Amino acid sequence: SADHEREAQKAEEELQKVLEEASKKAVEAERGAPGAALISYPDAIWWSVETATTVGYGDRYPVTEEGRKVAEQVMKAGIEVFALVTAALATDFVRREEERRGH
Amino acid sequence: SADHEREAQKAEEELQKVLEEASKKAVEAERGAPGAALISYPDAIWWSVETATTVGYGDRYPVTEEGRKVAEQVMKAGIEVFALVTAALATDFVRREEERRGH
Amino acid sequence: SADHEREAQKAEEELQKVLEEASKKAVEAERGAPGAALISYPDAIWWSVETATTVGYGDRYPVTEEGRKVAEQVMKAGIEVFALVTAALATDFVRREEERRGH
Amino acid sequence: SADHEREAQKAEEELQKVLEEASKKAVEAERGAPGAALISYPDAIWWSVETATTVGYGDRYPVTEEGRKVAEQVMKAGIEVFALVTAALATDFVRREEERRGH
Repeated sequence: SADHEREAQKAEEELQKVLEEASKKAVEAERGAPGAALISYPDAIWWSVETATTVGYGDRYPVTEEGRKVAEQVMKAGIEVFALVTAALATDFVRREEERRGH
Repeated sequence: SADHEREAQKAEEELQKVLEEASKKAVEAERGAPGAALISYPDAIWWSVETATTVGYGDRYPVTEEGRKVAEQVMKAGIEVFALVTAALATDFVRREEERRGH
Repeated sequence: SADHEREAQKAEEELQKVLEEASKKAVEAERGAPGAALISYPDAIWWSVETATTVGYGDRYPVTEEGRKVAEQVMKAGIEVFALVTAALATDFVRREEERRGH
Repeated sequence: SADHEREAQKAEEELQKVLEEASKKAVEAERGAPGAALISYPDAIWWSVETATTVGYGDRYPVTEEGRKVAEQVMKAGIEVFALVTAALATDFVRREEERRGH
């Protein structure tokens, strides 16, 4: 991997760490909410997966008394990580010059 | 500290302003709309937060009488904000050149 | 104004064109297909809005007969338009170079 | 014919291949899971198509035994290919230099 590519890879790993925290706060961010739906720790992790990828299909979601920000904060983490990889995108075309002479 | 970083932070503040304004109109927009499902100022901001992210997740959703344009404005506002910050991400790759010099 | 702003602005108008065509085909694509729930002409236009800017909260759900491609194509068109302006977004930081010299 | 378009266009081709392979897994993955909703085979690709566009819309949703990773894999696959196109797009502002000269 390239220097810039390594940075993007590092950012991806950071997102995974957040999911672990999301899976937890998710259990508590429901146990005691009006109309709750996200219960159980084994299933709470799965919900965490479908959200950090900026894809809120639905399935399960936090209420209000459970700091709705629980999901918002987790999702935002993904935006920054997937947004940083840009440093590796703006260089995607730049290589065209190297490809010209095969540098 | 830099000059593009501050501009990016300012854009984030603008998004929050819209959400606050969205909550006001959002509630009023619903008042009179069928199947609104969205009412009350205290929960108006809650639905507004997911709207800016365009994620929506699956909490609520406006109707047609509430001038759907109400969401379109908020959803579009969020997308533009998370895009302008590119001014600080488009320079991420450029830093590689500065590192080469070591100054 | 920058030649990128005017170019990006033009792209926005192109997105609206698809919605107009989508508002129609959507009625027919849904009017006559099984499991359809779109129908209605004044309601079809409203659906053809938030869908373009992704979101997925079109407030509806097309089946298969309605040539899902009806919505798929609409959503994709938004990505191209929203992704095209990316050019104007890049030149964002580039302006910093001029700030250094104050030119 | 702009090498950037060839690379970007090529990425889209790989996206279609994933949907075909993923579609067969989605239906199979959904089978055997509790509360399965995606039991369709011919329409399995249809759901996969919207999945690659990272939207979900609101047609169907994977369970937990369907190795949610199945749906998650398609979403990431779409982001990579589309995100890569950022190359030709990021190079959009660069062309300004040629336009500035007039040839």
